[PDB]
Amino acid sequence: SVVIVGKISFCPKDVLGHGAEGTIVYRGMFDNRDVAVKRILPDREVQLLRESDEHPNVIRYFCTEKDRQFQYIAIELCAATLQEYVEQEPITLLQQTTSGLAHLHSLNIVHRDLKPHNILISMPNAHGKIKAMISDFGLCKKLAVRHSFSRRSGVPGTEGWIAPEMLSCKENPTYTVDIFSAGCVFYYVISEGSHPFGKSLQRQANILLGACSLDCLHPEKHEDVIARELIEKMIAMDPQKRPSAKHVLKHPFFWSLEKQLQFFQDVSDRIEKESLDGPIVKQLERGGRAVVKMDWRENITVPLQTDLRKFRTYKGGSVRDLLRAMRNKKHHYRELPAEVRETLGSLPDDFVCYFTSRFPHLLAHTYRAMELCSHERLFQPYYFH
Repeated sequence: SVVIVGKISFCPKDVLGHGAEGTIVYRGMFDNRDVAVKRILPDREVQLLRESDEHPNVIRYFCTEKDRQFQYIAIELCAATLQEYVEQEPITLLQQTTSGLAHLHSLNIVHRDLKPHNILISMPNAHGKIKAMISDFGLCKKLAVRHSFSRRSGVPGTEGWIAPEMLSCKENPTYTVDIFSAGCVFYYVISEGSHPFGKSLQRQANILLGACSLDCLHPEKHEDVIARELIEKMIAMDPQKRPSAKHVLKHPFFWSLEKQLQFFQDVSDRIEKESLDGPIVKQLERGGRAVVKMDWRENITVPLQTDLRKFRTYKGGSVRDLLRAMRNKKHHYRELPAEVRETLGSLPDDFVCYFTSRFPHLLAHTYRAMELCSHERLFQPYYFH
């Protein structure tokens, strides 16, 4: 069978999925191109889609057609959904989803339903590159010229992905409802299918109670510490403690190894020579010696330990002095003894991993302590203000 409405051609046997309120999406043709065809029952969600579709990570819109009962919306055809992708890069997909989410928020649009099933994996482009993309704007809302929106409409969203302030308080929900859903999506991808609040049955109840567990993030593993620090943020019960999508984009969770090492360099250069009694260095050392293991000279390889004795000025209980050791061995790296270059580098990638692996809380601790400088132009790459 074949249905032709205007320029839109689709075979009713081909169904990508079923929406809500009789919404069905088909695989179809528009202007001799493979497309998805969304048959709805009638405007808001279309114009919001049309408005935000210029972003690479937002689904592209082509045409709308109408017959007696239905409106037909031709949109970009994708390969799959993020949910079914979890069955065999993940961080790039999350970054792409967040960038698309940040584009919506910059237009004063709240998605209000976010999950793995809503996120789509694009078909490969001319270069064979694949990207995550936001779709299903049906529940979207554009805020008034108000930074919040009322609950008058209902409880939009899918069970277990809904932020707690939606189901319960004086404060109206705001863009951070999507940040909560995104945080659950972040863990869903990292955990390879597990959810912060666990089983679907009790999932939404545990959200209302604020009971969450991350069992896949090791406390002593660097990659997991950064992911936990970000993901514990954004799912926080208190919505005003959640970061904006732009804040999430700046987080070290997305940093390459060069950016991490450059952050450590700029921090070390920023705090030397500051006053050890001053706010900056006091903030950096406050939680120290737990991150440092309380002597970091004993926790490092001996070839570097015997190369650090050139200065008694290095104090094993100081985070600052640990960052100064890293700064110095990076700048002098090529001149170091081959044993010290091999036990450390190569630069930048294996060099920064030598430390972060031995000091898993170093990057996370330093990142939070250095927010006092977040306004300064030196740290603007690493923070959002």
